[PDB]
Amino acid sequence: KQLEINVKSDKVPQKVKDLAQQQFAGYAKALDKQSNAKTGKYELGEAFKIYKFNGEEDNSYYYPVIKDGKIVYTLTLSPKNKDDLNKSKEDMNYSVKISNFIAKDLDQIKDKNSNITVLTDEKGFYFEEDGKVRLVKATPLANNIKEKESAKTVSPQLKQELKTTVTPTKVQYENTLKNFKIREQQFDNSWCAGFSMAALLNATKNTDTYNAHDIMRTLYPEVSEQDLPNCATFPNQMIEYGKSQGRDIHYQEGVPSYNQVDQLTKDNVGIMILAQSVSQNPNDPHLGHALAVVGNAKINDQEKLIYWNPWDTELSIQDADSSLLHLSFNRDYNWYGSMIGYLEVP
Repeated sequence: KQLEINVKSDKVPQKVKDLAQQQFAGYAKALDKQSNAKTGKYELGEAFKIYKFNGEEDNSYYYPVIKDGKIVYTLTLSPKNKDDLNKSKEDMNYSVKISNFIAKDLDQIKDKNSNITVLTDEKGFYFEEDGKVRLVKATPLANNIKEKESAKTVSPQLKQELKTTVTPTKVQYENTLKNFKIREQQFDNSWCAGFSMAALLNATKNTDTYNAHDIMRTLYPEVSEQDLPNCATFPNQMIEYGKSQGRDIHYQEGVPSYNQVDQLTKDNVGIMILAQSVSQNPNDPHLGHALAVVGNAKINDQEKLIYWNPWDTELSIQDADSSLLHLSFNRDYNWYGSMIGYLEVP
């Protein structure tokens, strides 16, 4: 008599099921280490799926990660690279990611005797409970910040397709920026770059004075406090700002190698991730979302990157050789380049 989640089908590709089973424990232990948490008995709940209000099914699989009975994390399996968005669910390669994605939200009602639908639109993720739709996680982007609230109504067509349910309850190496710490979260502005730089600068200079608001204020000293949340940041500005802060920021194309991240992290050099939706043109490096690299790790003998999405209150861990960041509205942002903040030269 526990919580159930509505889905089109409970079927999952054998390939995905095996991956999740093989890696959940390792990913959970690594993130607990990062979140300064005491280990425990980890278990994999049943995978649920997410939907757009129009009935379109999110291309990923979400597994609840349970620790001593409580849902603490979510293991996400998504298409690994661009090339995979063209293949089928059975043939594509999947990356494995762990984070606290709506874990708290599911945990609070895991024993409640009802059902929910996990939904998503351009502005975030929602839970539909007892006919009511409520926001569970916001994903502000430079493109939805100044847009009106989308129609929060569950299409009659989605309702026809949701034919079953699943139950969430049904069952060595780490290298990071020593001073990195999440001090602020982005939830009502499009300052992803600012949030990332503030955290990186605070980490590489071992201080806590940097914050997204002040950085944006420095870039646009003439914009009102009410239009500031809508202004976006750009490469040229990031570089120019870092300079004033004693850092020689350089743009580097592609995904940095596991080894480069390992070295730069040991040198106490920050790396900001630049990503853009794959819905746009690939040969047009334009800022879509920015994140902060925190370090690297090896789980079950595979290379991983540890990073922080400004929208989260905790870190995330994912295959180092994946170039796709799966966000809301079933969008996949490609990691096209990065901003590496080296030390100025004498």
